[PDB]
Amino acid sequence: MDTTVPTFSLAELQQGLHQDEFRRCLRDKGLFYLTDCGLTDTELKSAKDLVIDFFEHGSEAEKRAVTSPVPTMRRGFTGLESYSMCYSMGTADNLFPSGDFERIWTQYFDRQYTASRAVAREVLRATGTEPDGGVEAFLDCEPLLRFRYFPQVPPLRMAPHYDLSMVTLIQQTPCANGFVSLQAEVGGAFTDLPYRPDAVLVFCGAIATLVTGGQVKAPRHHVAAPRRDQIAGSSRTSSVFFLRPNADFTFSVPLARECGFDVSLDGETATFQDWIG
Ligand SMILES: [Fe+3]
Repeated sequence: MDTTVPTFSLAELQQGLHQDEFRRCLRDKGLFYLTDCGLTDTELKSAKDLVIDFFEHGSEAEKRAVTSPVPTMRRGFTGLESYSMCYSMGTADNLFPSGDFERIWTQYFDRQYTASRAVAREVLRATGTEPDGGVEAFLDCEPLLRFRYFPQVPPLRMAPHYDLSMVTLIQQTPCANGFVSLQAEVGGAFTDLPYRPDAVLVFCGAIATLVTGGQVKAPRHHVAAPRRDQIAGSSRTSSVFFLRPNADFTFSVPLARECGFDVSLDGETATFQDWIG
């Protein structure tokens, strides 16, 4: 029935406003747009410009030195070869082309990490939730940022997934031609998730569901390639920041499958580590 995605100001939520609507939204949709949270369009454009500058003008030997060694370990570039190029970062072990790149992207990652902790902190407070060990130890974690860029201009459809994250924050730049790759299931339909001025998009992931004892939905979503007719003017970017728990974070396996999550393992409990390793 209900297929819209709400918008909230983070400062207002922190200010105690809109408590009932926020709780409903988490339980029933697990996704929303967010303003006033310490992220800006301008910070995104600059980070984006630098990486595109490198894509276009970095030499062959420079490009190889920052290309990721093994895709398992998720750092450096992919697809620079001179669909899409990709740049990934974590809290350490990062690969940078230059000093200014390192500074701008370190700052961008820090702000994004900070915005994500603040959002997660709000999700836990609205569901009256205290993870074991405390909120702060839990949010001081092992996050990952992935920035994708689709150049071509100025195919297999994959199945919707949920994210293996406490929270995921998504910023994007729009397509000239109006095309929207990001879609989620809300109330039984597939809804578009476009660029919205001065808003970051937020998804709750499975970890949010687990940590709140089922009070938050993790929405299924997929990103779609353009069809042949909608290729002209389909260049775009996204920045995706996964707030992932520490490897030693633990959960009840009754609970996990009871929520509908493919779990290989068995027993009373497990870690996040073995749930992907
Ligand atoms: Fe995803």
